[PDB]
Amino acid sequence: MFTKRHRITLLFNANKAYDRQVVEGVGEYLQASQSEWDIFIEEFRWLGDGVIADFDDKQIEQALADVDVPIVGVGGSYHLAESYPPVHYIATDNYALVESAFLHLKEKGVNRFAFYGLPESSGKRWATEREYAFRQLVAEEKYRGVVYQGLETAPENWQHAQNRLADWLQTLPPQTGIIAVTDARARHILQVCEHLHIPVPEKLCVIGIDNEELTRYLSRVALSSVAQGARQMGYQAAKLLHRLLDKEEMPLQRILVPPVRVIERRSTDYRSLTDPAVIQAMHYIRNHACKGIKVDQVLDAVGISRSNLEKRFKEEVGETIHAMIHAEKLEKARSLLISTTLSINEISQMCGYPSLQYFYSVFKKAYDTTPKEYRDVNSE
Amino acid sequence: MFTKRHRITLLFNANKAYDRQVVEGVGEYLQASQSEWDIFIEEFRWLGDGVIADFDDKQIEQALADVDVPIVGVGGSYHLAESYPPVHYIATDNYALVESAFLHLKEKGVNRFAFYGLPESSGKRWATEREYAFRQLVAEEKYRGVVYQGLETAPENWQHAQNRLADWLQTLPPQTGIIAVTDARARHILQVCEHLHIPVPEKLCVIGIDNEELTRYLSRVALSSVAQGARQMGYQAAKLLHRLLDKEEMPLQRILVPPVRVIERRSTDYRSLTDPAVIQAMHYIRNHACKGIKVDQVLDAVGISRSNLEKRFKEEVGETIHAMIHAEKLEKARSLLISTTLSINEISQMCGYPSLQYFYSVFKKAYDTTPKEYRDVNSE
Repeated sequence: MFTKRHRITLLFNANKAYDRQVVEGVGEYLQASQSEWDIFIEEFRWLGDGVIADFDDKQIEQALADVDVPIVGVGGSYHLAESYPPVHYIATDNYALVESAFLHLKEKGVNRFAFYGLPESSGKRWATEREYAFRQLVAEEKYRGVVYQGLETAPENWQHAQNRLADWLQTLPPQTGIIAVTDARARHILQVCEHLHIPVPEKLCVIGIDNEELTRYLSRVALSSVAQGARQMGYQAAKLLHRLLDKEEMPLQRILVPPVRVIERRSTDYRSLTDPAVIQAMHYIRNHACKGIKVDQVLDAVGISRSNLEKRFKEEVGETIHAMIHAEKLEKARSLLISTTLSINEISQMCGYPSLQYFYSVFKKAYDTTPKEYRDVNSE
Repeated sequence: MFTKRHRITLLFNANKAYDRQVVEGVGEYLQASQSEWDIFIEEFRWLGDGVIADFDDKQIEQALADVDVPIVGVGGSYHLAESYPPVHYIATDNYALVESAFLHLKEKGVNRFAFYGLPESSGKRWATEREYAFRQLVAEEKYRGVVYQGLETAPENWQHAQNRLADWLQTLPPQTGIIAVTDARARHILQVCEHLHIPVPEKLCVIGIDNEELTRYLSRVALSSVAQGARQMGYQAAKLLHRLLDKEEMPLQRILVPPVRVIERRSTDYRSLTDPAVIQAMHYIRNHACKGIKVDQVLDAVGISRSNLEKRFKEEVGETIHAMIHAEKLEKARSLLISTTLSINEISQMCGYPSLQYFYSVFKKAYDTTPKEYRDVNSE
């Protein structure tokens, strides 16, 4: 009878989405097969009938290398085969990731790139493989690529890093594409740049991998990012693992999951703007948009009186004060709908808008629909 | 302008689906005002200006008692007023929760109610609270509910745990409602009930209060949960801390957050059917029928033969077996769109449809809609 219980345990964590995506994806292959699997989640650190784990962490790859029950390890690829642990390694393709955002920058505009990696002193080792991934693709362009090695995930001198890494930020040429190992590290940037008042994406561009939806939610700037194939990755692991239970003999398998898409956000909203009095001029429009902005400020904000400020912006991106105080005040509203569970009349208030109609009326004038039509529409 | 950027620190656990539900809820308020805050997610073992923390944890209190920076605790509700901690508290209203599930069962048909909850041990206070709530929700019913304190999620001797909840589980009358304090220990019910070959929701009906997105998939029996209000929790979590970074004149704050909706899945998709032969009949019809089995693989698991089992089928639904095989297997397929990261070509093959045209066919025989008109208009 259909009840061959296969008590399988999964070794991951819910901290990073990259993990929360993999296990959920196992639950994906679980429907397609309706197998009678007894799936457990026990791990800090008996075992069970079968396993699945995050082998990027050597800690679990070296201890479990004694049992032989069906184990399918997940993690990050290695262009260098011999750098692979003992077990069928179904992983994501580091290089496919880095190069994934890279093109994204070049697709929008960018011609100067820098990589914000990570100290070889952090347990993690994919950091590194994302560094060679970067190198190989940059050496084809014109402008070389600068690389930085931040601090511990969260060092003692929490504050020191905040200033040590910053120096680097000013050391790069303007309009750069700063790629970060993870959305975790690219955070450091979006926050320091917010401190050193370093317009983004105007002066520099930020971009990460993990795209984890928890962090990127909270900050002034939305962190544009790549989208690993984590779901698909943890879905493959369960299918291949099922093929290890029917006992297939197999040469250590190593398939590579291709990153999905690349969700685009503010952190990269580049528009090849090259005019100084227009640069800050813009970043400004953005920050204070839904705060109801006038001229006087706009002027000394880029640091240019009325005339000397007018004579300028008027030439480069074509869009009156009103033309841009609107779109950046609409975006701020479009964002507070699709990816931000809230209200519809509360958003018209904290976004500078008189009545509902005065909010709805101006919407259709741009999009052929309305708020309620859009709210659930492209929501996430 | 405003350059006063506070260094606000959020104290939560990125692992459980709850804390995260809140942390993002904060990043929700960071968006309504574009406040000058540097939110810092931390909580591993110096702080900052404003702080938020999971006060459901006792260690967190003795860890913060006596620091003066404004703290806003976030956690579960408490029946006893004196219960709540010395600091302000935006909390989830446990009562509202248990009660929301309650109604769902007080409506789906179930008259006899149960309750699987944590022991005393798990310092999880809210638990003792969600329990006490149950006690009050049942008293004025017909059949006294049940109060079973499990043991541990990851106990000392996991095996033995099986034993004991299998025991109590087998003590419950057919058609009981199991409201599990959490979507975490709620599964423990559905994975044991998978081993006792116990019908769900044919015999007993399960229901959790977390709406954990991780486990959702994992157990074939789509668990039905009480989607909380942890989002609206994180938004006032910040609205209060903001108002707090203004030395306002306010007494110790104690505001509860009721849950939004309750997602319905198999676990509670119970239908009044007391005819033993058709009870277990649908156990395969609703479990593995989506696979594609003979119209006889269905009359034996039940309790009888072919002519002697389908006999009282007209009693149940009104039709026979073949008059539900083309209005059920679809449902085991149509769901692979709503709560699964999958496609539609995949499912049409699984249930077996020469094309999407046929999948289109029996799609209008109950909902005049279409696969693509129901894939978007209803997804999520």
